[PDB]
Amino acid sequence: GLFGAIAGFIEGGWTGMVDGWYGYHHQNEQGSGYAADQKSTQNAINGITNKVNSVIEKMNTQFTAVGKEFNKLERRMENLNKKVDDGFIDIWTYNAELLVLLENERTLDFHDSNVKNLYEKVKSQLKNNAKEIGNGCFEFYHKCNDECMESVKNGTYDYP
Amino acid sequence: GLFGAIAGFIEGGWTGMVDGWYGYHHQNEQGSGYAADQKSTQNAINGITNKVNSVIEKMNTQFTAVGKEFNKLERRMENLNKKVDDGFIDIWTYNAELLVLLENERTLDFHDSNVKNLYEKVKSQLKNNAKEIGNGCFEFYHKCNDECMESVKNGTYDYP
Amino acid sequence: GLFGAIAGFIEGGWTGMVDGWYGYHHQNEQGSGYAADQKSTQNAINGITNKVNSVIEKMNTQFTAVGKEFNKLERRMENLNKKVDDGFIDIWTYNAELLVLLENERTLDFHDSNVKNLYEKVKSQLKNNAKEIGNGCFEFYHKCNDECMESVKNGTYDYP
Amino acid sequence: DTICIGYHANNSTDTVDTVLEKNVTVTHSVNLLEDSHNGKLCLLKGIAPLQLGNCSVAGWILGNPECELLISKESWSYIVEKPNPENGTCYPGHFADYEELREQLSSVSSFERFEMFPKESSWPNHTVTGVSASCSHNGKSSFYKNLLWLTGKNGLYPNLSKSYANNKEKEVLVLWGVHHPPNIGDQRALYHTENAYVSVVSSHYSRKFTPEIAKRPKVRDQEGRINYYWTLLEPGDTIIFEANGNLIAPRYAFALSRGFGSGIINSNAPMDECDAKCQTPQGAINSSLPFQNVHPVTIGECPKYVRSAKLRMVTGLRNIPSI
Amino acid sequence: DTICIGYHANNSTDTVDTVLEKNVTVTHSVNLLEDSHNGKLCLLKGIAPLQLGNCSVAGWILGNPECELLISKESWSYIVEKPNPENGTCYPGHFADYEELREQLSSVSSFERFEMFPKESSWPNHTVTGVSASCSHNGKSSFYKNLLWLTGKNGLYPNLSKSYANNKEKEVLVLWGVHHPPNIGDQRALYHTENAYVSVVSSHYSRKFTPEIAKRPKVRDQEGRINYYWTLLEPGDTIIFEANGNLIAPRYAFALSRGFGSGIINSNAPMDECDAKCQTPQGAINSSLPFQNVHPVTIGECPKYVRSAKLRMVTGLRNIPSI
Amino acid sequence: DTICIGYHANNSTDTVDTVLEKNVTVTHSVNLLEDSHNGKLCLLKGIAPLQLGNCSVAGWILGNPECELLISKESWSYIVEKPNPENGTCYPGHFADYEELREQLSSVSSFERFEMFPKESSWPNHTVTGVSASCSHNGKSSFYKNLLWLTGKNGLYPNLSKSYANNKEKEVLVLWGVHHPPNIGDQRALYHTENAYVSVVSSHYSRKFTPEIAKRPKVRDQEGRINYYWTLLEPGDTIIFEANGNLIAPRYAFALSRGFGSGIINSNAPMDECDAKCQTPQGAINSSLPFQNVHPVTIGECPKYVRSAKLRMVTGLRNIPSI
Repeated sequence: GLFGAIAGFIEGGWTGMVDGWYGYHHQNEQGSGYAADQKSTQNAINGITNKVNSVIEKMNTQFTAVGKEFNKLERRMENLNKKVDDGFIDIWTYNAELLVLLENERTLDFHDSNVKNLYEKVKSQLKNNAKEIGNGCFEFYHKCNDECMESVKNGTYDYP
Repeated sequence: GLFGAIAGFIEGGWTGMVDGWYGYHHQNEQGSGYAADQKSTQNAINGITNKVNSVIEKMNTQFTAVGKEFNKLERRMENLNKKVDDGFIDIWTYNAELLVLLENERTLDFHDSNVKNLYEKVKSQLKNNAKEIGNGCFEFYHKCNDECMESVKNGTYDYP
Repeated sequence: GLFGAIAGFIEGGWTGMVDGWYGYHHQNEQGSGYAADQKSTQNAINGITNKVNSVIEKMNTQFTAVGKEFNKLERRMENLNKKVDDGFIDIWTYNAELLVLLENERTLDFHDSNVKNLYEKVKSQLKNNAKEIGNGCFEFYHKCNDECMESVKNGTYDYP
Repeated sequence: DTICIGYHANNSTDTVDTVLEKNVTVTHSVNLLEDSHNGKLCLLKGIAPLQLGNCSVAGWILGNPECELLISKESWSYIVEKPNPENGTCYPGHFADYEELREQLSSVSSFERFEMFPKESSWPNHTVTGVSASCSHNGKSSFYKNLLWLTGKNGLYPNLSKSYANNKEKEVLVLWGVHHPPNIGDQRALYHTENAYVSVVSSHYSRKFTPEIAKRPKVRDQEGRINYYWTLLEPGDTIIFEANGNLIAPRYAFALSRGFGSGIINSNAPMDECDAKCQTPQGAINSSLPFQNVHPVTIGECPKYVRSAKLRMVTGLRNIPSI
Repeated sequence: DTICIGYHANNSTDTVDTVLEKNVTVTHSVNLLEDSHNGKLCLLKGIAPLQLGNCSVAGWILGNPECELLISKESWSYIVEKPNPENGTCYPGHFADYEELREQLSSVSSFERFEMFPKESSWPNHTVTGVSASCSHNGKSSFYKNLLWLTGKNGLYPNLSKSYANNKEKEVLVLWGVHHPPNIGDQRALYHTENAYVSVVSSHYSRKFTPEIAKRPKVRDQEGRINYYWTLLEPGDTIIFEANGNLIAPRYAFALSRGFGSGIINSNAPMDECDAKCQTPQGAINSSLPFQNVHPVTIGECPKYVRSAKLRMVTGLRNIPSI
Repeated sequence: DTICIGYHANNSTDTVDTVLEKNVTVTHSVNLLEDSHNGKLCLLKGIAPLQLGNCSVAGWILGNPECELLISKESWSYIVEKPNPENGTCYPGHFADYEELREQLSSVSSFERFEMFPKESSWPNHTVTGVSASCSHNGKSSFYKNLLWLTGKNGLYPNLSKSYANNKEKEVLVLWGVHHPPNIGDQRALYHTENAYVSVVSSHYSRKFTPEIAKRPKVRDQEGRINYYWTLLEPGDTIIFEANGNLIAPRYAFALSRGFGSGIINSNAPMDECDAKCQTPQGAINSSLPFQNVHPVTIGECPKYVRSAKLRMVTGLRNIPSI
């Protein structure tokens, strides 16, 4: 992406999440899979829905009809009316297609970075306590039990 | 944000310095303050004025007549005028709306990387003769004073 | 500017480069031959060419006649027409004027990413085969020739 | 003891286009463009619309006796019609400013049929009796439901005037015709006094209109023809009539109240009780999505028209499965 | 015993909106959105607006001595008016292309007036006095300033015509009015004619507007009316008259060059010698911030009216200060 | 032993601006606004324009002495006219509502010239030549060719009635003019009687013309005015003409078929064979780029004009050799 993690650092696309796509987590060894923080995924109810809502309900219009009707001695005004219409069609079509082209790159990237930090979170503690594997995989030498994936997700870990 | 920096790993800001926008705190022997910055500030501010101002200084205009005053006979043209006014009003409202909120995402992520530059400006030369933790503050084995704690600003140091 | 690399970390680019925008040289034995990673180069341009032609071709119209011809009684709806033409002129001026600056800044910060990914892509593979001196340069304690660069040039390595 | 972390990849085979690349398979896409018209006519702005049938305007305000349909009508936000009218105007004639009033009959709070000048003894010194074969409602002949035929009486056509004061507080729809006779003899057969003037005056401006003695072409029985004119009477005024011949007055006036101009919809689709916020000459629309592609011409507070294929916006991440 | 890196936190509490997260504190933010205006009427770019009074554009150029105020001035960017205005149509009726002249009396460069056809030394054998209680000036009932009334002379109305020849090197606007009395006795005893004609001549322009009589309503004092009309003449053009009577002749005609056509504001705000680039029907506005919100109707080269609640742009970053 | 990664850096000088950074030095760029027109002007969507040159739209339709050049070209997409040549209204007079007719003739599909009413032997008991006017070509002074002048013949001038059926399936425009003499004894010198009786009537269109007569400004030895008028005949609709005099009757007519509009172009630029997607007075345009720098007026599929300067994008990199 714009910062290159989704198909840039992590070249995958796993079956996790389902809603809430950003919330931290680390992995440790409890088993497999990832989870949200329930806040960074309210940033999904903000980030996304109010990106949408802003692009949706911010648009308000007035009461009108482009319909006019003109006789035979009015081909000057008809040209003018239907010129105004053509204008605004063009203007909106371009601007809409643009936003749908622009913001979607941005939001296909928006996922790229906030899910990336999950990696930078563990590196900030685990560093070399876990050997590197290119899949987005760490491999820590020491042995923890099924109660470690609810530990550094919080932020606290023992021996960095 | 999009980087574990602003809001993220660096948590809160400082009621500190008057001048600059970024910077560094220390404790070694004498000082315990915040040395501003110019290269990151005088270029991030430099760009912002170029930015903001370009949203302000570009769209021009010539002498335009907005009012017409139609009559109960020429009512068909009243809706032509009306239809035009809030044609542009719709666009101008919706655009200047969307560009702001979309450009508030730049200015915020602008700092979010700009600060991350400085946290990664500390790692990129001196490596691990300092303990690497999350907060954005690293300790130093050989303790360096106001002369060479000032030599952090530009990045002049002895060895890795 | 942003991601550290282009016009920040790597001071200047290479005029020796021919086969692409990004890639590797080689401070090796044998000889010299300016190389580029054809994939990321042929990838960026695809985005670029989509970007270029997406700006262009998404724009369309329909037969618009813009001459109006009004006489000395039609003076009101003569400059009502002015409100039409000028509106549309000012609209397209502003809209396009911001479309460039914005997506031109997006261009480079997308490049600054494309070089950066490549940096951390190399800094991922070899792990601690090499030391880090700021330019994209990787000084190693390992001895290396061709086939070793060629391994790094296509995402492969014997041991990290 | 591994750490492998990633991102979603659900069932959706859905796609999206972006600036830097196209055909991007997504996880959960949302449409930003309403493409959906219910192919049905609706109520708009809380209030029902009008009815006409085959009839188009002229078969209402003038009351052409071909659509018995229209007897009692309350209030409409906008007007429906049919692009098929075979019977809308009885006696051939030109309708002065027949689009301008079509702009003023669009949004109206109230309307009432009332005998402006009571058919009973409003016109002595004048013979009614006037009907035409151009508009006969099954069998024996007729004329309009909203006007008269002030034909010349016995062996005279005397000088006269008749007024209507600004009665019903708010506005009233004041029309009036002008009779253009076929033969020089057919002129004298009815309206007597030859080359005689016709004028109709309100507070200011008296429109001067002249009878052209016309032996003009044939289309639809008795082709002397007649000229229809109209206006709108406010409060603070009056209307006056005068004739030495060649004049049609109305028999019905129309009390109204309006300020905002809507428009006309020419649609054949059947009519329903829906309360939709956007109405097009294609169908009704869900006015949520900010841009619409249903039809260019739009009546009601509507999304903005676009020539786009679609506007499929992204809510989620990139979909790269293979478990 | 450490060295950190951090950012700025301020004494400022300012909420902004982003496409991602709305309403959060920031160290710097610029208001972009314009919700502020002057509240007083100003002069647009070097030149002033027309300080009118209580008459009208109609009252200004028809020349009712009830605004004998307006005569001297030369140039203005835009006219002023109130909703209050009493005096415009002095003797009741309509003004020709009213609101079109409002689009050609807006943009004003230079004014110089000349008594085209004087009361004294222009029309002999025709009475040059004209008085109506509809057109009064504090006890006296004297007519307009820039138009004069003709009736018959000594029981007669001799033949006449006036052929002016423009040479002022720049264009001239001309003003007149036609007569419509109610009573036949009022018509006959005044202009002493039965079928009188009016000829108005130009190289392109000509209308044979005829008087016609009936029972026109009451706007206090006058049951009758006088209707005003106009046309334009560039250097080397000729306005010719040929009348029989029933006519308020062109008297004082306004000379003006001009090119474009600006606007006319009507409000209440007091005139101030404030140099402002743009004006609303409530006050004056900037040109710095590209978009504003006070009124949709504006004059000049302006920040564009928007419906926005908050366009507060951020120039800073997030806030967590104290200690 | 090291391995370093870097970017491209050519010999560009060609700069671009960005939001946060202006005058940024760039490698690879593309100009998205189009500033350059080919100086010439040719055909539009394949369909060739209407060449005239020194001639105008007046005499091309009316039949001006100079306008002999144009006889048999098939159609046009828009009209080619020069701004200056002054050759417009030959014998002085106001052409009708004509700027409208410029518009409806600006895009016309089927166009074949035919003779409406032959000037010779098609009118019983009537008049021929009458040619006199200051309208000349090649030494001698000639009357129009598409119009026919009917003066007086020997003793009388009879009143008449005549028409033209629309049996075509394409629409027909008819021009007719009316002469307004300066000299008051000029009418009886040709047309006889004291008054008008010029009447035109279609199955809708109705107007009664009068020669309002007075002395007029003198041009090339012809003072008065001729007012040329026009109507487009929809099928079935037949225009009727009644004259006691002064009607200059139709001689040639045009059968068209047109719904959509177009325009004229007022530049002196040369004619040369090619295609184009659009058109400016300055030159011809190509719909290629999203916007165009040149001229605010255009015809066809233009890019949307902008008054801006710089509109080029960046495909390349922010570049330094570091050499």
